[PDB]
Amino acid sequence: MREVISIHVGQGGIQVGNACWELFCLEHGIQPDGQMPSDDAFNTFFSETGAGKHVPRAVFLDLEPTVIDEVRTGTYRQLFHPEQLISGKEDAANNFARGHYTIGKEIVDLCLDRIRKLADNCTGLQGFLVFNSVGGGTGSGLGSLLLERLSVDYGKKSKLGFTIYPSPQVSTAVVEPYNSILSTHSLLEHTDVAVMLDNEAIYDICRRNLDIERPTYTNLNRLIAQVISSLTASLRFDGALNVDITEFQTNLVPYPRIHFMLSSYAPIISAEKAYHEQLSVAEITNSAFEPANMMAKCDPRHGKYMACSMMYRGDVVPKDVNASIATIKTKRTIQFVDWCPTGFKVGINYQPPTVVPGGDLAKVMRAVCMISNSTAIAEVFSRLDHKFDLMYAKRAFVHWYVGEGMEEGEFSEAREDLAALEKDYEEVGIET
Amino acid sequence: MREVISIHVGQGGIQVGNACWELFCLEHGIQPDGQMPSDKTIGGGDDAFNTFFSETGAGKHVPRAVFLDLEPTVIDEVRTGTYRQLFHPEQLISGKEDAANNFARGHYTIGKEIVDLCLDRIRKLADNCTGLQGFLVFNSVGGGTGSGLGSLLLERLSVDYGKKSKLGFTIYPSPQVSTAVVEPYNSILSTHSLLEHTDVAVMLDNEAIYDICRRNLDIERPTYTNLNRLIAQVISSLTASLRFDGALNVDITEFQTNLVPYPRIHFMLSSYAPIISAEKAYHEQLSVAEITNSAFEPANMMAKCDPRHGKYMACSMMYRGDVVPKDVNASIATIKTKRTIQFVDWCPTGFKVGINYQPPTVVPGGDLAKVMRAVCMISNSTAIAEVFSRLDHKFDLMYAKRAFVHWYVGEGMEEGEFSEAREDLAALEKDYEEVGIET
Amino acid sequence: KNRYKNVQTNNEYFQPTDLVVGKDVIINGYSFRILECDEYTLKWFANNIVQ
Amino acid sequence: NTTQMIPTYQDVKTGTTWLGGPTHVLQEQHIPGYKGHVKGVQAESLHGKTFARITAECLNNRYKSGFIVDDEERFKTNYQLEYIRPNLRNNNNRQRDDEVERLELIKAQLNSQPKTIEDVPPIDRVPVIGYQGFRPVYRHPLKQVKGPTEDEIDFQARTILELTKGQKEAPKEIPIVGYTGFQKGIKAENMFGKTFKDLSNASNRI
Amino acid sequence: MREIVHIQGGQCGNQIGAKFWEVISDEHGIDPTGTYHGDSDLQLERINVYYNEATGGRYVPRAILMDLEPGTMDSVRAGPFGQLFRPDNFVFGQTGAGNNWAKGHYTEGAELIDSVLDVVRKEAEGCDCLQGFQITHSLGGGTGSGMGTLLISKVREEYPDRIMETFSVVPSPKVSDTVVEPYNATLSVHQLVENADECMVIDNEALYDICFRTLKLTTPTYGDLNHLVSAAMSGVTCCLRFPGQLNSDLRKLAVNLIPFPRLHFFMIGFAPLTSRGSQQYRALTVPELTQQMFDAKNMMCAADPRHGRYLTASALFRGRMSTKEVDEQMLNVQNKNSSYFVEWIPNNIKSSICDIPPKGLKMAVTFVGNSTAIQEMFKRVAEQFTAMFRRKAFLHWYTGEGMDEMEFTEAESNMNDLVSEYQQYQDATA
Amino acid sequence: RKDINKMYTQDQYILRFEGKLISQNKEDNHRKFIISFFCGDDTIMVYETADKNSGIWGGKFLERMNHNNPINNKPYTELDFQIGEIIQLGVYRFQLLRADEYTHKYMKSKPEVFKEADIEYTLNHLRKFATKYKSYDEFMVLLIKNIDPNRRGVIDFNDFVVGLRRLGYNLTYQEIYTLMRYFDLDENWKLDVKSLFVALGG
Ligand SMILES: Nc1nc2c(ncn2[C@@H]2O[C@H](COP(=O)(O)OP(=O)(O)OP(=O)(O)O)[C@@H](O)[C@H]2O)c(=O)[nH]1
Ligand SMILES: Nc1nc2c(ncn2[C@@H]2O[C@H](COP(=O)(O)OP(=O)(O)OP(=O)(O)O)[C@@H](O)[C@H]2O)c(=O)[nH]1
Ligand SMILES: Nc1nc2c(ncn2[C@@H]2O[C@H](COP(=O)(O)OP(=O)(O)O)[C@@H](O)[C@H]2O)c(=O)[nH]1
Ligand SMILES: [Mg+2]
Ligand SMILES: [Mg+2]
Repeated sequence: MREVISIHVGQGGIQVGNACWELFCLEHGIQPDGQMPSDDAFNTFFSETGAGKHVPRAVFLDLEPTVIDEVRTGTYRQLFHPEQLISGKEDAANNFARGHYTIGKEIVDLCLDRIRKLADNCTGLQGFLVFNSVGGGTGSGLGSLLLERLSVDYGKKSKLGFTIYPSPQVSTAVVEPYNSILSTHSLLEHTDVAVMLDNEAIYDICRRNLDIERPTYTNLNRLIAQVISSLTASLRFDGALNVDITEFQTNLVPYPRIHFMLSSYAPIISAEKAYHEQLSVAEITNSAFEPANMMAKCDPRHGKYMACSMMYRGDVVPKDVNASIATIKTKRTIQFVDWCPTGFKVGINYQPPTVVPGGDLAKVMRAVCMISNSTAIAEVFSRLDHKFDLMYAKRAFVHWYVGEGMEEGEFSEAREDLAALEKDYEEVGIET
Repeated sequence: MREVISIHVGQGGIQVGNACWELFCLEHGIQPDGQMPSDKTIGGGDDAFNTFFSETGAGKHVPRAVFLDLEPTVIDEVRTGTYRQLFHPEQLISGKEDAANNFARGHYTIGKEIVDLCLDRIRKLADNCTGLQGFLVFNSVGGGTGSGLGSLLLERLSVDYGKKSKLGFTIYPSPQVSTAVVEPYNSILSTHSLLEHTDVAVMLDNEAIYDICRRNLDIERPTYTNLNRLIAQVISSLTASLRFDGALNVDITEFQTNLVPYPRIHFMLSSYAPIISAEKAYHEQLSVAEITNSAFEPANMMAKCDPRHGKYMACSMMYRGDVVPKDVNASIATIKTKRTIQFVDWCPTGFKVGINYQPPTVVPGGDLAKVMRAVCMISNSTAIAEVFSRLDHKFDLMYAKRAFVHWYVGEGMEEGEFSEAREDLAALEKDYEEVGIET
Repeated sequence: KNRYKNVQTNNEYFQPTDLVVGKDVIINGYSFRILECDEYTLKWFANNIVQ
Repeated sequence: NTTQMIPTYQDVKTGTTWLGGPTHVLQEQHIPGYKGHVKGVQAESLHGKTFARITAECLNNRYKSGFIVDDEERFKTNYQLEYIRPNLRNNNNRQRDDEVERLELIKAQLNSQPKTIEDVPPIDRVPVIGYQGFRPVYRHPLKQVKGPTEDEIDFQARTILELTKGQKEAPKEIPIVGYTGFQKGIKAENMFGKTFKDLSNASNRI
Repeated sequence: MREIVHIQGGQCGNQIGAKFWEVISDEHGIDPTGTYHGDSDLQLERINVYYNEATGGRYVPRAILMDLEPGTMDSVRAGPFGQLFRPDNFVFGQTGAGNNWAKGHYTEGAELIDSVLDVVRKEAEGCDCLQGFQITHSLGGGTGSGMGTLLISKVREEYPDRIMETFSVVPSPKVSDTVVEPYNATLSVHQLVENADECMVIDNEALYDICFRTLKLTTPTYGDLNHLVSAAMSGVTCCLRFPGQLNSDLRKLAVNLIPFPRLHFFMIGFAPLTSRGSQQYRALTVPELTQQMFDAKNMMCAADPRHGRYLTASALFRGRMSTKEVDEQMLNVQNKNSSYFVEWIPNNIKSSICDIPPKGLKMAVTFVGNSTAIQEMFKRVAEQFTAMFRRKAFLHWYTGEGMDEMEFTEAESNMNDLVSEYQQYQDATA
Repeated sequence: RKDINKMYTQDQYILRFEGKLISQNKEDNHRKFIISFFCGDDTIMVYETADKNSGIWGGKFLERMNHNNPINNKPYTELDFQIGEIIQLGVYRFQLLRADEYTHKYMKSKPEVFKEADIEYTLNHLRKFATKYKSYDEFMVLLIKNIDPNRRGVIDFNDFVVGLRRLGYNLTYQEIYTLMRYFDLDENWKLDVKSLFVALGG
């Protein structure tokens, strides 16, 4: 009787939500039509129709019809509810003002209506997950507006945002710094937990570990899906040390302002060489803390650690976990902040990770995912602040936002908020 | 629960390590793909392969060695060969540009971008071991990339791990036979680098083993791989005490406690016996006394040095087979009685003796035969200064007119780097002559 | 302009009789099909090939 | 050649000679030191393969001669010539076949469920209720399915059972990871996202 | 990996490449249609060194054919294996230089070189990690001797760390088929010594004499000479394409074969060479190969190497051999002829082994020897150049396009100083 | 004197068996043991494996050493090492439960010393037993009715051996294993009495 509801806004959000949804259905044994192959646990993510098919607890929002059309013409035509796939007509065209004040204001109504219908059915609602690429106008604007509306409606209900920030130097658009800063300002005082999932780091991981030299978006979305499964496994499977989603905001955020943290996963390996080694829990947890394996392009060696919450799934043993944590604390290249004597939260789950046939991953009996909050994440804020400043000095591209209802001084207050956030980071980073 | 980590650098190092690892797999019964056979399905006993290998949980075993090179030919070649499935794929670290016999290129230009990955793999292999005994390093000293990478890796390891023992099996160029023309330079610089950084350094001169193959194995037309097989057998004899039962066990930690009187004096040379082919091996007794006499015979010395030109400092000698302490001591008594070999006055005793029950194993297609008795000796002595003196003369002849120096100057090294190495080698020769004098 | 071997006949040199309009020919790994030939060639056939 | 041919299995098992062996009864040698022409030493310049085996090779006439060589024995490398398995005492992997079998069975189970000939449920005749798109009016509304024909379903079937202990070989052989050679056309046709393991198979298969 | 491109200019370079790539295609089993037809896996293992890939599975040259007169390339395109070359890689002028170094180096070459530099820049960017550049040209022709050297200078200006090797066919005084050979040969070598990392010199009289005395053919042809040169210069780089006991790339040869930066002109040779009627009474052995190799006559330059002392030497044995006989024989020949080796460089020999011999052969040797005997070629070319220049004859032609006699004066000073400093090490004693 | 030719000729032949230990204490009746026989000089080694999460400090139990059977006062040979036999080393008695498939291949590939593993010998044994009964056909029908009381067509090893002992004639467990393994079509130790019947006669 415990449920979580998923919001999927923006093109990247939709095509990664597809990715996570094949994984969940395959892991619960759900056929693509949603009917059972004649075989409670799935209750977290699905809701019964009375006899037979199941409805996923997801809603997809977009203004550009092509991706929703692709989903509704794909193999999962009859899985999702046909009027929870909300599609608009005119794309925001990477314009944050368009997606925040002009068009999405008339679509958030039905988004909240569908949330109302999906939530009143639920009984022990745990919280909401939200997926949105930041480098997209409609994604950022709709995500911001939905977060503000859900804060004033729901309030204390937990919301977790998996944002994919643009890479420090590799970018697809040219005006993504503006909407990135605006969206960060918007969600800073509205979301509870925000995960860093930039693309350059996952690209490097795919190149190095899986031995893929020309990967595409599908593989990235698959790995993000595996991370989601790792996070939510304890919610629907028995384990020695299970945690709820609600056991995060009391463990990984020191202060209400600091709630942006970065993830990592292990092991990631190909079918060539998964079976040539033990996959020992000690070495996988060392690979987890290996700096180059971070899911975000940030260097942990340049900053202190506040907190680390780590999930293991498989046949791990508490003796082994304790012994590895002891070695980690012994190691000198990793240092924690002074006012945090112990910073480890651990969760254990019995069910092994599931492997997708025809995919890249091999089947391994042990896996671990870390969610870490550390001082080093200030560097992305600094670099995007420089990027925004270089633009806003000469007022480039400003008209494309001014003409659609944006006030001129709106950028200045977001800049001030980012500077205040950085100064808070500096203040908390010093020892007493 | 006792392990040792092997490192090979240079194509000579790769070719010798391949010969070592074929013999180790044959010794422990490892068929090339990794399983024991597929035809035996109990096993689960007498874990000794843990000395060199590591269990994957179900099936094959992984070698505890790392390969380093900058020219990819040998790495691709071995990755294509018969042991393709054995080695873990990212253990054979290969660069793009070779150092081209330049120590400067491999020590200051292109080795720094590969040393990070090398140390990463070293850590990833060290963490699994719990009672790891020490490190072995193999390198041809007459080559630029091998010398530079070996030197800088020794530099990093001596501070990363500190007190842990490291043994270097360097292949010094022959006194008069050479393959390249600029080997004196990088040999001197590598020697200077390793002098204060290796615990034990064993000489592996090629001309001596060429003569051995010509005389004993009756091979008039040998190759490098025969020498590699001989060196591999020597390695197996050295390491067998740590993975096979014996009446008197010796560890690698029992060498820097018995073999080197002074920290500066850590270069020694070895010999092995018997060396004979089955086509004439089984005609003779192969007694322990006679094999030990052959071992101390100067023409059988595995490095091109004359032991009759200098005093002896220490001798660590080891038997494998069915030897007995009576015959051991009876042979040692004859050795000490015989006049032509003289010890230094401050060492009335200088012999360390090791015993192992496992007889040597014979490789298919090899030259050596199977014998129930074998002896391998490692001696540190003052006669080794001759090669250093002649190499110094060669280097002085080269440096008198500043020839080839611009190649090292333009790769980022300071000009006077040769001077400090020359002073170090002169000081080493002075130290050797001072130790060799009587009280 | 140089003498070329013929794969079609025991790796021998080309001969004027080998050049046959209507039938394919191989010239140094190249496949040609002769469509029409000059009436001078017609004459030289009619006066020489007839045996 | 003598090294891998002689001490045969019959001779080593319940026989006079063991692995190394005084293999002199089996065939003739020249008992080291000997002054004379052995018909093959100064011409072919044999390597390693001690003098007994040198003389044995010449005497038993396995041999090779001439200034011309043709292709196959021309192109061998010393590494494989010397380190050629263990061979002769007691008589590699079965793999590549199990995963290729996994491959055809996946495609088999895929194309075995396209719901041929109006076997789909009453729903999905028409697209989803909210579809946008075009929906042309002068067209047959219900979708028509051709589907695979029973013969191609069987096409996969005898093959996948024949790969189970059948005549067709496990195809090709490949290197593992770091092989830097051409590997036959990964660049000409992109094959961008195809799992370098499977890239090797596909590119060598063509 | 560590691949290299081919740049050829001038008629001589074009016809060298025309036979060299036929040799390479035969060695790697490539048909004239670009489709692989080999027998072993190694024929594709280092195929990326000289070949790129195209759609349809075919192979394509990484060679640029570039010239100021298009007749030569129009003739070579029709040749066997000539359809491999990219039509785009061909670049040509429409005027011609008339064997004028000045015209080929200042007026037409300067304006033409933009496109060829662009395409070479494209090819260099295309390869994963470049090894260097090889050039083949003759110093007796004005367009080659000037424009190729200007291209070399520009290439060195952009890629200072890459290795440069050039095959210079200098005009010998005996076959002088043009009278302006001294001027353009000197103007070419002046620029060549300053920027070229390394050079091999080749002599037509040397090829003629070798063919007549060793191979004993009635009517030698430029095809046979090109085949000799192609085999000889493919031998040095074969060990880069095939495994061996001791791999030795061009960078290693450069490091181990020049004591000083300015002394990078070598004399080369190939073994074995035997006539058709005499090819069967010998058996190839290491002593036979080395004794035929170190003969003065077998060298591909008319310079007599026994008139001076070898500064250093390098030998690449190719074929299935092992090291004892090779190095013992090399030590033996070094000890036997100690008078012909300068003493302060003991063990002045490099030896390397490649495992794959030439097609149709068991053993082969590629030799590169840096000796002071090459000075006499510079002596004769300088005396001929001063005989030309003292009367200022044939000089108005050069001076009519912007350059003057100061360039000639500085060039002659440079080569005389080079000769003096090169012979200085001949008499040096330790 | 030491037999050197024996060392050289049969060094590689190593026999691996699995067994269970019959001896004094009740506590140690459960753990498993692996016996190794080196025929170079007829030497025996015993190893004790420790399954995970047991608490037994498993290790090397008896070393490579050579000793003889007490009653016959003769050293053990490869003939004595048959599966299902009881061998006493010193004071410790072992029952040979299982052998390696390599060991079975060696057994079957070397006849005229290992007669009990030879299938035609075992079948001839069982058939020449039938001289006691009056007629061959009634002997066979009594045989089938006694091994299969309910006529199922497939049985277990215990049922087969108890039926044969009910018959009373003496086959050792080695011949029983030989027949039982040979007549298992899908390698799960289920006898095909129909194949046994047709093999005997039809
Ligand atoms: N990691 C990841 N990033 C994506 C993916 N798809 C899009 N992005 C990022 O999203 C940015 C642009 O936003 P999109 O998601 O493509 O489109 P949008 O969010 O709907 O915004 P609009 O383009 O205005 O409709 C690009 O710069 C990409 O970096 C994806 O599948 N994975
Ligand atoms: N005994 C023996 N010596 C070898 C072997 N390979 C190389 N050497 C020695 O190594 C010296 C040259 O160095 P190499 O090992 O070939 O190459 P390197 O050490 O990696 O350095 P680079 O040449 O720059 O690549 C030669 O003089 C040989 O004496 C070998 O297989 N056996
Ligand atoms: N190796 C070789 N050299 C040639 C050939 N033809 C001409 N040469 C040499 O090239 C020189 C003349 O070069 P030239 O035609 O002026 O070159 P260009 O100025 O680039 O057209 C002569 O000295 C010849 O020795 C040939 O077929 N092979
Ligand atoms: Mg979009
Ligand atoms: Mg090398």
